[PDB]
Amino acid sequence: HHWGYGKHNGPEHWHKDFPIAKGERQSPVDIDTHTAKYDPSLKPLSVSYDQATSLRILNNGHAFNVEFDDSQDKAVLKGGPLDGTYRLIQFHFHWGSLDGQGSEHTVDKKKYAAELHLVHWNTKYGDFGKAVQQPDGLAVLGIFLKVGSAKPGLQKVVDVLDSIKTKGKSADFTNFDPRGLLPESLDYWTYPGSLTTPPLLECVTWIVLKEPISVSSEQVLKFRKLNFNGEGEPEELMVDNWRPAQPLKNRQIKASFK
Ligand SMILES: [Zn+2]
Repeated sequence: HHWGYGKHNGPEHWHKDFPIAKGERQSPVDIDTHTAKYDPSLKPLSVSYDQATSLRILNNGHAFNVEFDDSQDKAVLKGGPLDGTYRLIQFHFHWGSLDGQGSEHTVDKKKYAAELHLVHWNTKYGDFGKAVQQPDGLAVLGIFLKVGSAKPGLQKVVDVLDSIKTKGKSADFTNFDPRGLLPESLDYWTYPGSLTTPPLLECVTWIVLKEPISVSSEQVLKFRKLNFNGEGEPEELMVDNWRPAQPLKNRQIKASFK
């Protein structure tokens, strides 16, 4: 027994093992575009992924992560509302069983087909494990996916999914360029929050891009063929691995654009 997205162990049950689930800065949240405050003091985002070194792709039972070498400042995120350098460690997605759901954050209550999270940790803390224990330890870049035209830069990920169908399976995944997953504009919303999966630590500075990227129905369909279960166990399709919106509470969402 453990946490998951089922009916008996889903998000509504998490608070029993992880009390922080009912915390003051939980994520995701609904972004109300008319309540969001334009902050002219926000600097443009600085994404430097030219030297990125991807290593592996893993199905961890609740999603699939594409891991990167974070032993040096290769792929970093700076600027925006951040102070210091944040290193890319991995990226993963959240998706639904239908195109009408899948994203964790919503915009004016609108749900997207999926949501991409590029996770980075503040280098002043030494390692990822120490970073999560700090209020400014992580910076997560969130990108919405809508169904439409295919995204060429996403196909390499899609094609390797059959090799990591079940929990615990991993595959060599080198030379992948995450720049192919970025939208044209880097306009964003930002607010203080947390990880959206246990341990739900409140150590994240969220940076959600306004512009979604388009992926084809065939691409997102291949995500839905993954399994929550491990090999040799009853097959449970990996779908609807998203946490619903949490109360905003004493927080303000800021926008880098008007
Ligand atoms: Zn995530």
